[PDB]
Amino acid sequence: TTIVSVRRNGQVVVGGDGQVSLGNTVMKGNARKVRRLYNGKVLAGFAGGTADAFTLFELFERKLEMHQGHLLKSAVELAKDWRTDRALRKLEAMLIVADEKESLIITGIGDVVQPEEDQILAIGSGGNYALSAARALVENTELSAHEIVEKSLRIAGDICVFTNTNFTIEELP
Amino acid sequence: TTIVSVRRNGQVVVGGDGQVSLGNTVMKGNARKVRRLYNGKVLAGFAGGTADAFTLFELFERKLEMHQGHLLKSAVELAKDWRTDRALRKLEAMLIVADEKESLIITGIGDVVQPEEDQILAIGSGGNYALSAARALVENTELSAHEIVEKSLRIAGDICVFTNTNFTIEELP
Amino acid sequence: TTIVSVRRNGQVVVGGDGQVSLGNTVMKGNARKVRRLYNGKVLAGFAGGTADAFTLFELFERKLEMHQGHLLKSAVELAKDWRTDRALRKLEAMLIVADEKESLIITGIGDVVQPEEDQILAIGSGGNYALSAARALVENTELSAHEIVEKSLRIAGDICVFTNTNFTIEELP
Amino acid sequence: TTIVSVRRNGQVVVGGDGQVSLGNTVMKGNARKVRRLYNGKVLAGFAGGTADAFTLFELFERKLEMHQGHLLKSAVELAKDWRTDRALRKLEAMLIVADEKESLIITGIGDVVQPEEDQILAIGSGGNYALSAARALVENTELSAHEIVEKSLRIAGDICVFTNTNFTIEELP
Amino acid sequence: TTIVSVRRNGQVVVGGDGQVSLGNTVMKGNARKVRRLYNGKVLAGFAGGTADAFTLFELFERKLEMHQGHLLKSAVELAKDWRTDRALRKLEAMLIVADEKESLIITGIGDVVQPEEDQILAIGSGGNYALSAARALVENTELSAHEIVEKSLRIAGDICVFTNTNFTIEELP
Amino acid sequence: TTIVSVRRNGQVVVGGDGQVSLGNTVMKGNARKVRRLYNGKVLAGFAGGTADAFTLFELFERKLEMHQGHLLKSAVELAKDWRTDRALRKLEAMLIVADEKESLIITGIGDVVQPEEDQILAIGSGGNYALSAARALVENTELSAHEIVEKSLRIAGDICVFTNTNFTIEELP
Amino acid sequence: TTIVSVRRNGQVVVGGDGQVSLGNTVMKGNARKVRRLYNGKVLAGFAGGTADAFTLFELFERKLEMHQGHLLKSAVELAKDWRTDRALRKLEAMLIVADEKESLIITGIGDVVQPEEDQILAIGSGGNYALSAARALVENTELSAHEIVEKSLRIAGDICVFTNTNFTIEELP
Amino acid sequence: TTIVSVRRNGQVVVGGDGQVSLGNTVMKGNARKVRRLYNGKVLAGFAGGTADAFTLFELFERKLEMHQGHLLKSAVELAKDWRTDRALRKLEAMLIVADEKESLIITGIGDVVQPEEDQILAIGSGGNYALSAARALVENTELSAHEIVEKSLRIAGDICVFTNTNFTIEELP
Amino acid sequence: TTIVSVRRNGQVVVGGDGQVSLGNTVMKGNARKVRRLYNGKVLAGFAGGTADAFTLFELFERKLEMHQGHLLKSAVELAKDWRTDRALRKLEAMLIVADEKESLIITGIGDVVQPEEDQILAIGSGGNYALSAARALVENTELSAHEIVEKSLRIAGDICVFTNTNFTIEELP
Amino acid sequence: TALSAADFERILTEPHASLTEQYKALMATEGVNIAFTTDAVKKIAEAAFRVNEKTENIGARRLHTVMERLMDKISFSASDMNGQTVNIDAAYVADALGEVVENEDLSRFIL
Repeated sequence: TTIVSVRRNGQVVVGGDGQVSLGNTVMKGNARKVRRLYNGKVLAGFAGGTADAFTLFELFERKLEMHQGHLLKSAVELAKDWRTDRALRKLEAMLIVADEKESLIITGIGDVVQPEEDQILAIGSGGNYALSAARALVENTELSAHEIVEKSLRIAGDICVFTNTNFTIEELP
Repeated sequence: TTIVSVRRNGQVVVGGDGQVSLGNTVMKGNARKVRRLYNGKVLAGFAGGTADAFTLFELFERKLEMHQGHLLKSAVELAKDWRTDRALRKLEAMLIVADEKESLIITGIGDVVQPEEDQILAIGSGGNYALSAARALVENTELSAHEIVEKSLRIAGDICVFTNTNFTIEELP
Repeated sequence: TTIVSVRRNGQVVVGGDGQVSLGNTVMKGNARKVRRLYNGKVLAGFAGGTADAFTLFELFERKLEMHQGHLLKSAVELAKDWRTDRALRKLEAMLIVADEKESLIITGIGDVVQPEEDQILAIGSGGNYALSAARALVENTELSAHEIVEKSLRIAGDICVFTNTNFTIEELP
Repeated sequence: TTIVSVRRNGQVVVGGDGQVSLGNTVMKGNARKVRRLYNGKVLAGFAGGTADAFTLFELFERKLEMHQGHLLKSAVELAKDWRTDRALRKLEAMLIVADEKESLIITGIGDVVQPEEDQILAIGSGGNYALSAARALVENTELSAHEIVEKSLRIAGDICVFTNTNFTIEELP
Repeated sequence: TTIVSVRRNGQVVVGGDGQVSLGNTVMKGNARKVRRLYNGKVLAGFAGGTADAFTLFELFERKLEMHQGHLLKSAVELAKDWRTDRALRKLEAMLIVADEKESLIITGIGDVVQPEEDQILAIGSGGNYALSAARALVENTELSAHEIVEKSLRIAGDICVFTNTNFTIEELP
Repeated sequence: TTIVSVRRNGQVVVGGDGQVSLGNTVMKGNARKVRRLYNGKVLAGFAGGTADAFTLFELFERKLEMHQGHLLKSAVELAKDWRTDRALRKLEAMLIVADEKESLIITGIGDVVQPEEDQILAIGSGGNYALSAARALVENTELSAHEIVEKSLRIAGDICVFTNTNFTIEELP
Repeated sequence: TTIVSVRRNGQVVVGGDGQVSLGNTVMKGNARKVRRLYNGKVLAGFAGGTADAFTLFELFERKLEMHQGHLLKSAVELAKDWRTDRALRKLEAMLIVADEKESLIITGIGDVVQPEEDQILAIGSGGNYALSAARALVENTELSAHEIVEKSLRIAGDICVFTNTNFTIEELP
Repeated sequence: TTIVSVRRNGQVVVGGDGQVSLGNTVMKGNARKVRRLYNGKVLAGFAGGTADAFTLFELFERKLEMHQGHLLKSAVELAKDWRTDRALRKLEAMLIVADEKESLIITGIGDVVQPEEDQILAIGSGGNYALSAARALVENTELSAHEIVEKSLRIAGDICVFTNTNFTIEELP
Repeated sequence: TTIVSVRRNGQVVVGGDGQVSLGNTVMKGNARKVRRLYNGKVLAGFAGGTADAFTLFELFERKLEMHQGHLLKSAVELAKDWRTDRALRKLEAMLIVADEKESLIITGIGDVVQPEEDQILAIGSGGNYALSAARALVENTELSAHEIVEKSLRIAGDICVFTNTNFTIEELP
Repeated sequence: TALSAADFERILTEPHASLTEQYKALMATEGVNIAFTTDAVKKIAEAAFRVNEKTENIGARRLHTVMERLMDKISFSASDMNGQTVNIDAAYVADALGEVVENEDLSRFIL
């Protein structure tokens, strides 16, 4: 997939295309890759092959609706469930989560990562392509975080063969 | 195998050939790949090597005859049995299930996928060949969902070396 | 790529997408994979690796030039420069060539192949997809050659992650 | 492919299917894998890769031309162009050749092989299948050469995923 | 190995050679591969490397002498012991079982397969060779199911390098 | 490496980093991967293995010398020395060449490629990063060619572990 | 990463760069690789891919705030948790820990290593490069342990492609 | 190793060399490979790399001194401990056991094999060499089972590079 | 490592170098590879990668300080902890243990080996080199077991790239 | 057998101490009379059935949870409305509970 998240002017956007790839064929091309969590309080975009990509999503929910939607705490509470003696399996996927306050990237291996100063996050095969266009724009244009996510996603769909121009974008507030 | 499902005019058809392949040899060529579930309320076609292909079938039954035949719910209840802490093994197979209401594709890895706007589903080695002929027909002909499944299956038996022209088709109502 | 050719009603059409893909990224999207040879009286579409595809094409051209454009003889003459003692050099590329009278598929290890009765030919990773879609339309509609080509090409670009939708179609009055 | 030959009652028959398979897909189904050489006085059936199969055949022909069509001598002469200092180039293809007097099986690395007592020869992925079925019929019925060929071929097309049922049989008065 | 079973005229025969292979060497060449079960009510032939091949045999016995020798039910009761949540290991072997009523083939992976219309079953490396000679005979001769198994086994020992002409045949009634 | 080229406002710029990396270590950081050819009227930047990159470059130069510096003809002439009977020898390197009139990308197996409409070209491990960044800037700002090159180069040196930030940029008045 | 620790004149310094690498791309470049433990009593630098690298860090903390910050004892208490009958998983990472008293290197495989006479420690891909510059300096200059760690880290960022010049250094007291 | 056992004239001998091989080096060359069991009632020779080779030995003892030294029963009781639901690990080794009554070969995979009519058994890399000389002798000489084992072992030490002429032989009564 | 042990004139020496190798680099070069056990009653030298090498050491201690320092019994009590139903993991290492009475070599796979007549033991990559020099000396010189171990260790440090001339030797009494 | 729409209509009155009677009496003690018209019994049986075929089929016990939502408005302020005959008909039952469509299953965990 390509999942990217930009944050500019009290705006937090999170977009992603909609191509479910199986081998080098395309099985579904509309798929919603960015979903809403905690009654609409947090944004989550996933990447990494359905199954794991999903069970990682669920596990972060059972942690938000058990910590009052405190993103950062929910994140770490989840991460710690991997860094123990008795591991929590291992997930072939990663998430980009963000609410009005913070934005993160959580891997099903048990680690939480905070963005770099510019506050831009991308994941998936088309990842860095979007992240390159994003930084390009954020640092040289006035465009809103939505316009940028929109623009960056397309740039990435035209280079990644596992990313299409059929995307779903969500923003906060 | 080649398993395809078309839905046109309150019609839901699900077909599949009948070739059990072992290596590059053919062991059985009549095999019924599309079976009926819940007293004839739902259609299920499988693909993915006997054993797992079957145990996936059974597991979806024990979920239907425990949820009043609610396809979607039965599907998700089954998927969730993989997305937990203690996994449910992992099956090398997938199913195409459909009743009068909805139609789905469930993988033994723990994911449920809904068709794309045209409501066409195919799985197995000969999968995309049938899906290509199906979309071709649905979008350019008046043929019934049965005629199409019938036609699409043959087109795929003549291209896939693991699919024959000996198929079994089931429809609802 | 995906190159397909349908011949119906004294019409011969050869169409193909335009996606040059390096690895899993996309370098060019407007590539012309179908071109006219011997004073526009013969069509050629090529799949396989770029360079070889080209040399394989440039080779058939020189042959065409030396034989008054006899498609069939030129094909054989060229095949015969591989089927001998002193090899020519295996080329990883196939061509689909056609003129008013014949449709042929030539490969880079020398061997010319004629279509089956239906007179439909397709090559490339997304070949069989176009081939399936094409056989379906030719057998169940009165659509012109051109339309069937155009239609199948898309049906395939939608399944192959290496085939896009920017087509280049050529027909032979 | 599957190519088999039975010789019984002053009759020599060589038959084979017509499935050209590229990978696990099927490109052509009406292929003629058995042809007549030297003024129709000798039968040739070929298995292996297409191109090589053809060059190995075209080579045996030139030999037959230079040796008044002596099947046995031509085979040896040809084999001797591999069994020397200056290699000819290993071909991945075998031929089953036969004329009024002899039945032989020639390979692409040069080595002629004679049948065992029963005078039955078979080559191709579905070779042994045809071979088994043929040995059974020759040893337990009065069926003509032609019938046994026809029968075995099918028994084999039914087991080999690379052999179809479209046969091309040639007998020698 | 080569294990074959023919059924003609209320006759159920089950033969198999006696070569225990280790690497490309022969360790024992008399081995009984077809045994009797349930006081002589059912025939069982195995293939697949001693150990597993045996524990599969035993597991089908503990199921017969616990279901009144009901072949089909015993089979499925056994198969279901693999298709559950908690698997039953996995066996590298398969069995051909048959009584006066039915005949089957059970794999230690958890699947039961019924013959095709002709009622002929073969397993093991020499499998298809026997199956080819069997079908050849059954469909073209009057020979008894015993004579056929006998004949088919030899045809297969002369082609498979892991099969000898030292076999043990059992029949019912 | 990362080599990118933007053409905008009668200006053509070719720029690239300077990191020669041997394995996962770094040998030189101030390498000049872009140089001037044919009396400084044409720019050339090269990615791929060092030596090959150089021979590929020195080759195009000889060609440029023999054809009055016609960028387009020289490229083709050079390509044609691979696209023939007597191979030239596959070179693991690509060049981006540009003069007042054209921008082109030439590879070591012979094949000249033109840019897409936007007139942007990039090669090297860090290619697509520069490419994404560049497309973004060209489509959303009035930045000069030079600036966009400089800008994208960095955005890519920041993502690619093989591209550093020591640039060498050349523009064509 | 590149993590190095020098000890000179009652000084204990521990530096490390800040590059989180994913494949051959750079995901985060500011990351703090050297953290403080036990209220600021001990220094810890890690290397070995986030997850494990972290859980190794935590496990050494739960052992310090359970042994009064006795480095050596905490170390061994941790190591012994791997050298038992029931292992403690296995971590793909290693730590350099040091307080006013001692300095160590603990691997998530269960072993503790003491420096060599010069009291210099380095770990990570950029390891030996820093360790080489460090020894070079310590043995031939008067520079403070901080200046040395600072200087040695840069030398290693300019050779390792997985190490940058963006580091974080901590010292005691 | 090379372990061979011959039985002639109420005599049961069991020999084996004494070379413990590690890689392609020899670690110990006197090792006793044939031991005595049940107060001297049964002979046991092992092969298959120390550890497993040994634990297989002990397990057959705890079964003899729990079944009154009934070889055959002790064998099967042991074999059955592998053919159950809950396996008994898996041993990389095999034993040749023999008392005045019977002689066997038991593998740590769970199978028991009886000799062929001549009553000769061999195991280990040098296995078949000894078995070849043994059969040679038994069938063409009058030599005692001891003389033969002795002679056969040497023939095998001179061909196997993992077998020496330093052997230990045991016989019954 | 290179660990060697010679025994001459009521003398038991056990030497080993001190090079801890990581990949093809040297991490620590003073390491004590020969340690003392049971208040100084037994000598132990290990080889096989820290971790396992160590836990194998500890497990032999918990067995000596539980059997009154009876080397041979402690050895076998430890070996038997691997040869059971429920294994004791598996260690990638081996030990050379010796007291005034006996000397042994214990592997973490579960086996105990006694020296050959000359009473010389060596283990590790540099093993056989020392063992070669040792036997050379013992059999042709009067040198003490200490002088020999000393000499043999150096001979092996100059041939093994994982062995140095920085060793630690221990002797009894 | 399972209980249909019609079967839920009868179980609501015919049985001794049926829910129609139990509430007629438990609300008569408050001094209030209540009429359960027939066109309103259908909309309670074929409204408790609609819920058993879109959730767990708890059976007849579904009627109790439905009634308790219907006799929710009355049960509270029944004392403060002494001596009144309230007509519970199709119009009342309809706008007494509301509507009950399936959860959200899909859009939540399915791609």
